[PDB]
Amino acid sequence: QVQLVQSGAEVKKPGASVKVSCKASGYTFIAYGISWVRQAPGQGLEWMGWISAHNGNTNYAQKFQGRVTVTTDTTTRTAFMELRNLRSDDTAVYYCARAPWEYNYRSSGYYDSPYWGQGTLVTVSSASTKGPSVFPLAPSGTAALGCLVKDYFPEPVTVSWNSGALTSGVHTFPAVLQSSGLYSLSSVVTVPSSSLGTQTYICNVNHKPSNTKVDKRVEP
Amino acid sequence: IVLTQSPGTLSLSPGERATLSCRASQSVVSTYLAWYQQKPGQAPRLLIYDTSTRATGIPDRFSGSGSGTDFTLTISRLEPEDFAVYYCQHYDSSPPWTFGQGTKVEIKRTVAAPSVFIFPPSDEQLKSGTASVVCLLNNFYPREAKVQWKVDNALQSGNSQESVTEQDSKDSTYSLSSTLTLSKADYEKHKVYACEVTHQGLSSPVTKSFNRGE
Amino acid sequence: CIGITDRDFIEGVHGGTWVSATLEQDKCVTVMAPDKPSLDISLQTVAIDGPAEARKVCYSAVLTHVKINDKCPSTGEAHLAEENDGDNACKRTYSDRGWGNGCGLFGKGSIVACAKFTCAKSMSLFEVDQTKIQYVIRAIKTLKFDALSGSQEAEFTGYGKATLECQVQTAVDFGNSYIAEMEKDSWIVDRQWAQDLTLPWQSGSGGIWREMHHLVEFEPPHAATIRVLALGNQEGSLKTALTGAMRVTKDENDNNLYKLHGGHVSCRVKLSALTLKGTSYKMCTDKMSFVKNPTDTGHGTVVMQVKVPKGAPCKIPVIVADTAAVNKGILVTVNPIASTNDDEVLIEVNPPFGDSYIIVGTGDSRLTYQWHKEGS
Repeated sequence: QVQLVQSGAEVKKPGASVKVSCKASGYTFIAYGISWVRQAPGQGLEWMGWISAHNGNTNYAQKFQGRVTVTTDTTTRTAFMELRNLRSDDTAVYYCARAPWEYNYRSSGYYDSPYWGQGTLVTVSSASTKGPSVFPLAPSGTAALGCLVKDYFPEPVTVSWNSGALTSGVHTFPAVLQSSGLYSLSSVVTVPSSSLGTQTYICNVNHKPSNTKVDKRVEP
Repeated sequence: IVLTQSPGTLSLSPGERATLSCRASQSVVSTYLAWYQQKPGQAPRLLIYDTSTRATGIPDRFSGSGSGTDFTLTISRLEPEDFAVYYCQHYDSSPPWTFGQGTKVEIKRTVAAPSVFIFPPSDEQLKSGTASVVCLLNNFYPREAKVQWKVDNALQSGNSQESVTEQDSKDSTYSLSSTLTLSKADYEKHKVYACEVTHQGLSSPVTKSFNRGE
Repeated sequence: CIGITDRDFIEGVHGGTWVSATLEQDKCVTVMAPDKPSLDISLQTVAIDGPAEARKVCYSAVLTHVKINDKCPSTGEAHLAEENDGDNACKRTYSDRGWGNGCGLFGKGSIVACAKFTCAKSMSLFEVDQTKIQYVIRAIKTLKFDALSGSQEAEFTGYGKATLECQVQTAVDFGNSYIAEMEKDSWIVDRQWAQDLTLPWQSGSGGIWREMHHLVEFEPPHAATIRVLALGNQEGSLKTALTGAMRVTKDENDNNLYKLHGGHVSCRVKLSALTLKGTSYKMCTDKMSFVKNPTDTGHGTVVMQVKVPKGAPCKIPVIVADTAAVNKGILVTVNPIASTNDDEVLIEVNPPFGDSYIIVGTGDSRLTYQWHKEGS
């Protein structure tokens, strides 16, 4: 088919540089300049820069003028993006998109479907890998209990309850970034009062980057 | 060239008719408006190029339109798949792509108040040197709710971070868990902790309070 | 109005009296008999009702949605699904390729471009049904007529029942001409001139915009790209090419799609056995001046208007000589007499080719005019 192949995951400390590839395949890459869009977590989309292949002149957003630099490789069939000194809010997912080549209301593909590549998950923060610190949230009408997966880096983490025996009322919350740069989330379950002192509840935390597997039991 | 996408949060039940508006600056012969659908955790799937011509493999119910400065994405019969955030992009005779400010379509149901729960910091955690209080809201609707931490009848703002889960696949409900991160020395220096909860389905703002280790 | 002469009617032994007179627009002809009221026959309009649209010539195109396919030299020929669509016009030139733009070997590389054709402003070509031409006589009683219905009857108080056997002779021979309608203006153009036009045309049944390339040309292709030369509205070339053509006023009173124009009518009135009267007119040899100078109508005839302040009841001697008095100036105007004093009387003249001399007057106070005619 027709698709764009991007680069893999990259982790850089603030102030460093990031070069994301975008290998076009399936169409005539000489036309159809490739534009770049990003997505901060939670925040919407915004366009960073744009490049062409024929008539290689480029254009950049006013906010990102002094940082980004986009290059092309005609023989290798690839489109690049170099991002300069990295701030904290620059953590996002970066996309390359097919686009017209001149933007003059009729040249070639001004009315053609813009294809999109895969994700480029750029996570910039000072700290390094850390295992999760699991802490319980003991209960005290309908009983509620959970575990606090605290101080872990990076995502993801799989919080399974009772080794996979609980799927009712289990609201595993999305993670948040603290002021120290380490995520922490909560995974709680709403259980009836009769099942407190009779059954046994265990939260099974599995962290793949550190290969740390924690199984904490919640006692009232 | 500014864009204006309305409405922001849409609450429609399956089977009804949807209508979005991406109000553009100027609609001329050279005006490109690509619509999008973004599910939480996935890349946007291209929906309609130009203004009204469906993309590759997009179902028949999706259709765009253009009249004046305002454009319209219309979904005839909503389906459980079609509940996500929708976007619109604009570029005309100039490189920059101006994107929309979002339009989430959620399932509508009867307003249900949350069941507020508060969890004290585990006594094991305080031996490390940090204290995190968890205030949990469970199975409520609509999403719009405010949680204010009250430490000894004092409004604390600047150390709490919230996280709301996506809508349920069974009863279409949300949840919220506010986390108050405090150092050990500053934690035990106070006495009573609570979280004020204000929701649409509450006749009186509920507050779950607990004293220092009692 | 205007009185008739002796030989304009004939009263027989039994039956009735017939009047054969020609009536052009806005020119009356009266019938007076002693001990009976005078008549007043007015030809209101000679128009057409809802002409048929033959085709639709486009003269302002909007080209968008340009898509390309690029094939390297000696790797086949590029194809697009828009070459078969009726919305797009396509062109096939070649773009020079090589190791730089990523193609295998050198040579002229194939490239095909297509652009959507959206006609914004288009002039339409109407054709007249010569038998369905309307012409109205307001003798007050209202009478409508067709070329098919040359006889319609109406009884008047004083003359009995009257039958009017009429006949219409056109002025432009619609058998070879069209009626072009622009945005607001209209024209009468030749059929072959409108079919020998270098502009796209939409068919009668609806069809498609056939022969689009008259308005769509692309820039020479670069490596893999095309720019579209948007040839703008050729209205500047049409309204200039339509300068020397006859106009047709759309309508004032009747309805829409009811196109009025001048012409010629011949009628015969079947009145009862009556002793009618004849009135003669002398010649106009007095002072006279031009109100509207002799101007062209488009179909060769020149139209002039004159004012006769002295000795009004006469016909004006219009002579078109080769100066001498021998004229080869074939006259179109019938009944060129003056209704009242200080009035204007229309005079339509068909001069020959080359250079002629209009002669209005005799001896003193001659209104002369030259009119070069190179009709082709």
